[PDB]
Amino acid sequence: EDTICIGYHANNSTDTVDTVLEKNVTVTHSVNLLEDSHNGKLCKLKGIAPLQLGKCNIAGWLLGNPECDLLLTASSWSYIVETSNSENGTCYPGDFIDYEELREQLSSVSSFEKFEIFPKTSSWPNHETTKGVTAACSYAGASSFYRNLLWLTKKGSSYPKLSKSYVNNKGKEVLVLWGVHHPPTGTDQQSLYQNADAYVSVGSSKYNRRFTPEIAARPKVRDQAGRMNYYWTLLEPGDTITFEATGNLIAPWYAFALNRGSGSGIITSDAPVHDCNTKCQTPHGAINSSLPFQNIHPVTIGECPKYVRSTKLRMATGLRNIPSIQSR
Amino acid sequence: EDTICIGYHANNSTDTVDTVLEKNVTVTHSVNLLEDSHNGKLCKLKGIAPLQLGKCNIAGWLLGNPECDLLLTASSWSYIVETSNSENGTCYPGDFIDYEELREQLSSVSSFEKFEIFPKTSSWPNHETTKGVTAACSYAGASSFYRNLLWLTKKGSSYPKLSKSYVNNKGKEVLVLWGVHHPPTGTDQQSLYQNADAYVSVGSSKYNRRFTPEIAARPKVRDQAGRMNYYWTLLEPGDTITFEATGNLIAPWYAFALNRGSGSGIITSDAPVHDCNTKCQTPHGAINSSLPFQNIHPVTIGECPKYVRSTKLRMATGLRNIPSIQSR
Amino acid sequence: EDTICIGYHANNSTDTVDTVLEKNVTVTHSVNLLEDSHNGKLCKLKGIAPLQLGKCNIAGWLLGNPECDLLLTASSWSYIVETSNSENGTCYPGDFIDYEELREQLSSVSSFEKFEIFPKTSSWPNHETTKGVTAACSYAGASSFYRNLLWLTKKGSSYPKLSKSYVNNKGKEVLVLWGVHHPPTGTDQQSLYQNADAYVSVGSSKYNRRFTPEIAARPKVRDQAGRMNYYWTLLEPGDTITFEATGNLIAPWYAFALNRGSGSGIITSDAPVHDCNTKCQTPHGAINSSLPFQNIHPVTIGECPKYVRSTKLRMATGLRNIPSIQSR
Amino acid sequence: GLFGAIAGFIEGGWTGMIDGWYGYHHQNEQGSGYAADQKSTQNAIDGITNKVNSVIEKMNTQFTAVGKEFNNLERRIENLNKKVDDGFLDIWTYNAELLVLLENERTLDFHDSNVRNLYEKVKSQLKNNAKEIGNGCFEFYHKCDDACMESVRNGTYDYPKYSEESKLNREEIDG
Amino acid sequence: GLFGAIAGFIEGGWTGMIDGWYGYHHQNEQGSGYAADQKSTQNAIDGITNKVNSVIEKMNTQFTAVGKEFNNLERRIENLNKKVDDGFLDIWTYNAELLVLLENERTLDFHDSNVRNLYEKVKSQLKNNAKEIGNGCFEFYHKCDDACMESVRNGTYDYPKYSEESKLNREEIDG
Amino acid sequence: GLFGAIAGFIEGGWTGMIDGWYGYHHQNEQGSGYAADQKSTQNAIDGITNKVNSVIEKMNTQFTAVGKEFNNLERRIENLNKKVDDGFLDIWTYNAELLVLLENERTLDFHDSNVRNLYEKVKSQLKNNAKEIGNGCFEFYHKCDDACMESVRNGTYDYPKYSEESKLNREEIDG
Ligand SMILES: *[C@@H]1O[C@H](CO)[C@@H](O[C@@H]2O[C@H](CO)[C@@H](O[C@@H]3O[C@H](CO)[C@@H](O)[C@H](O[C@H]4O[C@H](CO)[C@@H](O)[C@H](O)[C@@H]4O)[C@@H]3O)[C@H](O)[C@H]2NC(C)=O)[C@H](O)[C@H]1NC(C)=O
Ligand SMILES: *[C@@H]1O[C@H](CO)[C@@H](O[C@@H]2O[C@H](CO)[C@@H](O[C@@H]3O[C@H](CO)[C@@H](O)[C@H](O)[C@@H]3O)[C@H](O)[C@H]2NC(C)=O)[C@H](O)[C@H]1NC(C)=O
Ligand SMILES: *[C@@H]1O[C@H](CO)[C@@H](O[C@@H]2O[C@H](CO)[C@@H](O[C@@H]3O[C@H](CO)[C@@H](O)[C@H](O)[C@@H]3O)[C@H](O)[C@H]2NC(C)=O)[C@H](O)[C@H]1NC(C)=O
Ligand SMILES: *[C@@H]1O[C@H](CO)[C@@H](O)[C@H](O)[C@H]1NC(C)=O
Ligand SMILES: *[C@@H]1O[C@H](CO)[C@@H](O)[C@H](O)[C@H]1NC(C)=O
Ligand SMILES: *[C@H]1O[C@H](CO)[C@@H](O)[C@H](O)[C@H]1NC(C)=O
Ligand SMILES: *[C@H]1O[C@H](CO)[C@@H](O)[C@H](O)[C@H]1NC(C)=O
Ligand SMILES: *[C@H]1O[C@H](CO)[C@@H](O)[C@H](O)[C@H]1NC(C)=O
Ligand SMILES: *[C@H]1O[C@H](CO)[C@@H](O)[C@H](O)[C@H]1NC(C)=O
Repeated sequence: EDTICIGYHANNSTDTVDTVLEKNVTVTHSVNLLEDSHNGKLCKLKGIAPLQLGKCNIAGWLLGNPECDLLLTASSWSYIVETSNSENGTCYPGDFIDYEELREQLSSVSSFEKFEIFPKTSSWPNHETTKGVTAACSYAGASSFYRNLLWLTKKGSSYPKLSKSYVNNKGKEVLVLWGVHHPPTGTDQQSLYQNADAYVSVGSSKYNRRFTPEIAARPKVRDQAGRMNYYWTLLEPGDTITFEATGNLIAPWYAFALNRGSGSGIITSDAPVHDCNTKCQTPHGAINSSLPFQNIHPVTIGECPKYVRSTKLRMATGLRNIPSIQSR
Repeated sequence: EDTICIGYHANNSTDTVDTVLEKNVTVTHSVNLLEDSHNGKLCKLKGIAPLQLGKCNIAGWLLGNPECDLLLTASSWSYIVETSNSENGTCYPGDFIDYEELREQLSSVSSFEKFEIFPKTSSWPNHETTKGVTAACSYAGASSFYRNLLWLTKKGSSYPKLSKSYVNNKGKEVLVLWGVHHPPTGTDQQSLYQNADAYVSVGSSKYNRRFTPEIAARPKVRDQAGRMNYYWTLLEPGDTITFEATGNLIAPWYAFALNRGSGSGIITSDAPVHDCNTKCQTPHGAINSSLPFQNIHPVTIGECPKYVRSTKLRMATGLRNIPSIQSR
Repeated sequence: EDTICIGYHANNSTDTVDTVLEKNVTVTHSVNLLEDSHNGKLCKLKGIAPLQLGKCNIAGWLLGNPECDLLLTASSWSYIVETSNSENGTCYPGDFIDYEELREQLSSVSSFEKFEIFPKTSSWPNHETTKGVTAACSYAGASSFYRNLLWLTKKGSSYPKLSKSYVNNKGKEVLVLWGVHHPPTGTDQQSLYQNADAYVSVGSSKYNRRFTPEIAARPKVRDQAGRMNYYWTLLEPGDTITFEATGNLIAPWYAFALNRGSGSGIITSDAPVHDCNTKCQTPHGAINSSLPFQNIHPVTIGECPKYVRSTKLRMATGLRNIPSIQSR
Repeated sequence: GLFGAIAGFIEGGWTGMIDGWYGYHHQNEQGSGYAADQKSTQNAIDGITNKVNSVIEKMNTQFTAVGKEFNNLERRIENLNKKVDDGFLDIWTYNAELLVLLENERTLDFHDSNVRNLYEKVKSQLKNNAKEIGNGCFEFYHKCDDACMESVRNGTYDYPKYSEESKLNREEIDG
Repeated sequence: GLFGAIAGFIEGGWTGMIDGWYGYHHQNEQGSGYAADQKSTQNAIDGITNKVNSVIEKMNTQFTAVGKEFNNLERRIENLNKKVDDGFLDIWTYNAELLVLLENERTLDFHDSNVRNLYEKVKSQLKNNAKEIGNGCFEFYHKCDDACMESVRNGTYDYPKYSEESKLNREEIDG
Repeated sequence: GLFGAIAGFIEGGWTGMIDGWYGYHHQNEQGSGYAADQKSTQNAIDGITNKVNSVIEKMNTQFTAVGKEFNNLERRIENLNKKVDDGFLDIWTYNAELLVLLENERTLDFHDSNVRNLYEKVKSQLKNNAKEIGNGCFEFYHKCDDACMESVRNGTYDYPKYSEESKLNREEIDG
């Protein structure tokens, strides 16, 4: 009696998946839909490396903090990486205005170039440039100051109104930073600027703003009762910025010129930066982005898979190894 | 041998859809779930037309910019349309404070009414109203100024403290705009206000704020080294606003009275405004909103379908034209 | 003829559900997926009761508004409840800076403690503390002032520069509040502070800021043409805050010490607070959170089900009572 | 091999949504016939239109909403604002896409199942009195005229009426 | 026409979730019976509870979260904040609704399939020894007593035991 | 009881995705055989790959996006920003989970249906010429050699060729 059965053959498998009706079904094959591991390195996005600030943060690097001088810079970056030891920023106590905004707008830059906007040697014959350092910002044991800014002081019992202006003949935006100093007492006001009732005025064609010394008593920070606020502004290609003051100007020395990028951001990671590429960068490591979901970290940069809090997401495709109750 | 088959008949069709298991199945009928076209016109939402600023933007229109004078206004609007040629705003260089917020709050208005809050003819006998125009805002070839504001100047080697206050006996909110001028030098200060150490103080029951001339050198804009900031505020029905100054007040002349709407917004479109209705408005054109999804533009105003980046979304409802492998 | 039928039995039921293909099918059992009712009380989240301000709001409570004095405080809270009758806040006209931010940061607190930062009796021998009350803030029929702040005035035709500073030896953050007064005229300036050209300077190691009297004419509010702004700041454990002024300081009297919580919020509800627990609190009442969806209120606090605008969401699990066309 | 396409010539036939019908195709002395089954075809039309409506109606949630404008010192909000827009864009596009794809394999199986269910229904009536011959056809073991055919297509076929005739023919036709 | 509602009187019968069961209904010399099939009914109860639990458990993601307050110069953030709220509202409402509707047509088919699958399982045992007579009933070609009935309902019917008796009765009963 | 696991010894057998196949297992004079059905197995492999691809491809929407930083006076934005992050997190987690679980019960039913559909296809050819004996097997009423077996496996079995032989054997074997 010739006989024929129709059924299905299943290969050996340990693969297990879940369905709505059963909790642990052994199928002969599944495809993982979840990205759940990372190479453990900060790679390059858009085929470019991130800016890697070393022992210091964006402020210390933008202003010329001394510790920061030990560091290199390239003409572009995808993103920026601050480490858990980038403590060196604004070494002289004070407030960085719109610090968060600046950090956002510098996250992807195209053609960085630092340049001497107001050369110390020649820009201030009537003011004193030589002196004007502080323990707060010290290099090689001695009192110093920011590499990118310059602390003007009365040349000798006088600080005549100064007025200098840059014009921006570069082809791109210029980021100009300065500071205003707030002595802790009117005596210091005199010692430094010899002008009790002084001011600082800064004017581009898109930026008017006045500044005055908030002379007041305050707690010491890095041994300084005095404070200084650091401001910034983006100068447009044809436009000119003009400074004008009778005291208290931590004048710009070097400015920056750059083309701001689409819109990256900043990652704080102690992982090592390597020369690999990634569509999706995470703080602990880079990840593949061919799968639609991922559980490494929600805070990501790139064309990334969706952060999901799942552990495993196996899509069954195979046959059951233990045949179903239906089939019996 | 009498014989009966059971099967299905399918009508002629070219309609094709996709399923998870097959890529290009011809079915006998499908319903498009995607809105994917637009009439190409800016229609009315809530059965009201949008405010259509012409050759100029909200600032120029709110302040009375001269070019803007060629333009009409109705007592209400659903939203606001700026064109790609609304370049005429704040013709005298300066900053509009909370410009973005004001624009948001005016997007849907109910009963617009412009009124002369401080009539030029009678409000300032001690100050000069006659002179006070600039090339920056010129009409019909001559030097002019904003239609809605007034530039008070020393009547003759004196600017006595002025103090005028409106009371708002209208039944709705009043939007009061003014400005503060910042001469480029102390000589101009004198020429204009004759009061080196002058100020501007503006006070409602919900709004105290002092102003002072930021006298400083700056680049020319539309041939002006001087700047002026334009501020605004919403006066509440019973409340009174009071101005007081010794110089530098671009005083209010006309104010506005209105009931602010739920919450519309602004569209920038060069499409023509027509007298049709829409539940959903998009910048290139209006769309039907009976379907659940739409691929015209993500930036929309109305009760809109969800912007999706799909090309076609056909839901099959018909029979297959080529019978399935299952049915063979 | 022995006979056997296979089929299914369904128990009696009125339960009805919906499916894509039918609108009102009677099944023998369903599980509601929708949370659609609330106990009608403000319970405790994280096993803690909310702060329950009475006839007054956070400003009136933080500053010591008189009406507020009728009220208790505990050392911690999950969230805060303001009622529809918490009208008593800043009784003297003026602006509370970053009022929204402070409110956010105080929504979940751990170890509240109010302390006398600058005792009235001994802190100001050279200034007048005795006088300095107002109709605006009146208690028990007489003119009074905030319980937590102190209005310093010239002791007799003189207000010598004052300078006092707290050091914060508590083990947690200190919230220090003060105010700056703006007299309505220069005469009042003299009457109160005897110092036409006076100022107020407040300095922590993280907080520099100058203040000046904006002397101006304004509408009366609670019978006061004068205004005062109320500022605040969080003092860090080792750090010190230092005040310094020649007029116009509504000095701190009592400050607060606390550990700020993760991140709660504020609910405005006229419901009664009871001693029950909740994972999810809503303004009208608490809800169960074992189900995945809920239609009570979108604005919720806790580990809450998703707000959905559905009316009923019944998942069928039973058998049909009217057998399907398929089965016939 | 289980059921074929009733070779209807291509009529305007039936109602929209499904652009066709479940039916029969007979052959008897009187001649051949094509008849669509009302009760089954109609049920599917109601079901699929109920289905299409849900997919559309249940959305109809949207309310007056928009898009936003910020300044050169508000870059961060602006980008927060985009994160939201794009977030939503990804979510709907993925769901609306999956949802159509998945639900299309469903509608198509649904049709195939109704046709096969109709077959089982006719098999249920005839029993013994006919022979299963493949491709969703039954061969009758008795003379089935247009009236008898109609009673099959409308669920009233009287088995006992033809049992004996069928018996004879089947005993000495097949077997 | 494929299977009926076992006309159980309306007992308290079985366990929640499914409020009923898949079973049999016999008729022999000894008399009539109603028996629910444990192995099949139970599997479905496990399945559907596993299903309801997934739909609930897998949410249980929420964390302490809230709603916000802004001032008269923060109208734009406030509306950005609403866009988010309502965005979510639309998403959940649509998915939770579709999900229940779609997943309900599924549960109902699931039941119908299990009942039919049970029929095919009995058909598998009896074969020859019985006659399919519609409405999900088999007529036996041999005397099937309560013991024999039980062996069917629990998957141990011995075909060969009755093949010969059945052969006789069938040869000269049907055909 | 409807179809079994073709007891293939455990070969490297077929192509990935499905790690197995739909097939036959015969027994005739010449001996026994195991053969997988190409047309049916392959169709499923194409289907399920098409299915796995849709689930992956249709996402591929993401664009350069991120995460944000605020200051001590921006607590409210910061928390608005979390509400967004977590909102999304809950949405995808729930959908990706449900989607896999639901779509996994589907893939598994799909396999079981294809195996049963294959059985109905063989039933369609043989008809009379064989006997259904349970567990997805047919017993032939004629001698079916390897050539005849192949014609079954590839949809070309000639019924009329063996009808008469089968008639005789069946009349006086069963009945
Ligand atoms: C209202 O807005 C309109 C349009 O936005 C604006 O019209 C412009 O007026 C200025 C007057 O200040 C014109 O002068 C310009 O000068 C600048 C800088 O030197 C140039 O960029 C322009 O050069 C082009 O245009 C000239 C004439 O059209 C040509 O002679 C020349 O070849 C250049 O192509 C120009 O000389 C300017 O001409 C117009 N429009 C523009 C943009 O060309 C008007 O001033 C605004 N008025 C108010 C009240 O706000
Ligand atoms: C650049 O960043 C580093 C990293 O924070 C700074 O080094 C630290 O300097 C501080 C402030 O002077 C040191 O504090 C001192 O600690 C000693 C002993 O450890 C203590 O006795 C002193 O009273 C004082 O508080 C600190 O020790 C040192 N590193 C540590 C351990 O944190 C550096 O100051 C920064 N410089 C610039 C230019 O910005
Ligand atoms: C605490 O809050 C209560 C509740 O609002 C306040 O009582 C109210 O005070 C207002 C404001 O000054 C009074 O306004 C006055 O209204 C009367 C008529 O109502 C009118 O004749 C006056 O011209 C004036 O506009 C109001 O009478 C009074 N209402 C109640 C409930 O008695 C109270 O002022 C607040 N006090 C503090 C300490 O903040
Ligand atoms: C858009 O078209 C739909 C579908 O026919 C129609 O019902 C609706 O009224 C239209 N909406 C508009 C543009 O008002
Ligand atoms: C099918 O395979 C058999 C086995 O050799 C052969 O008879 C026949 O020619 C083939 N025909 C088709 C269409 O597969
Ligand atoms: C099946 O299991 C055995 C056990 O050792 C192994 O050798 C064989 O290769 C397995 N097949 C597959 C597909 O891995
Ligand atoms: C699920 O499968 C795994 C591996 O095949 C097994 O170890 C576990 O016990 C299973 N769970 C049950 C019993 O459902
Ligand atoms: C569907 O798309 C294909 C591309 O694979 C197209 O060329 C074909 O004509 C379509 N199917 C039919 C026959 O409509
Ligand atoms: C569904 O049944 C209920 C009563 O059980 C009724 O409200 C409803 O309208 C019924 N379905 C219809 C419209 O046939």
